[PDB]
Amino acid sequence: KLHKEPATLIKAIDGDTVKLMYKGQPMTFRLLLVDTPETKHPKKGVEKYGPEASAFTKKMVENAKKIEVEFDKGQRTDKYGRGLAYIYADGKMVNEALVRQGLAKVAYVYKPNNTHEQHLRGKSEAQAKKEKLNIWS
Ligand SMILES: Cc1cn([C@H]2C[C@H](OP(=O)(O)O)[C@@H](COP(=O)(O)O)O2)c(=O)[nH]c1=O
Ligand SMILES: [Ca+2]
Repeated sequence: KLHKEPATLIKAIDGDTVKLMYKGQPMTFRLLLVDTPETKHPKKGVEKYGPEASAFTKKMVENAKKIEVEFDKGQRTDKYGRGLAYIYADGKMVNEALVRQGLAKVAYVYKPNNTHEQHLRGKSEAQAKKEKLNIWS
């Protein structure tokens, strides 16, 4: 029952937050189930691998032919008005790619928006951990 819908990139902001045109409306999207390191907020500062995660997401969405968003089963926006979705760049989930590279942690799992939680934890993050990649080094 989850389905992918088209969207158009407006601009990548950091590793886990991107602005997209979705159904004619400009919106900020925040990637479900992950957290890339901080690059903007003063209380946190530039966290290690924050710049790298931002560069990674920007490259991925900017070089994509097709961007798709897939909402989960619960809330579609968070308290800041950001769309909560799994985002796909030519069919590759950016959320998963970041976790697989050790550039993001599985975080903020709020049910019922947890459909891909087991794959992201058990496969992608577990593998990044085993390889000691980037945040896991
Ligand atoms: C990913 C995600 C984040 N959030 C909220 C939790 C955090 O709130 P707080 O600002 O109160 O800590 C914040 C983390 O996002 P950032 O990583 O963009 O800061 O966004 C949700 O409410 N739902 C989600 O699914
Ligand atoms: Ca973040």
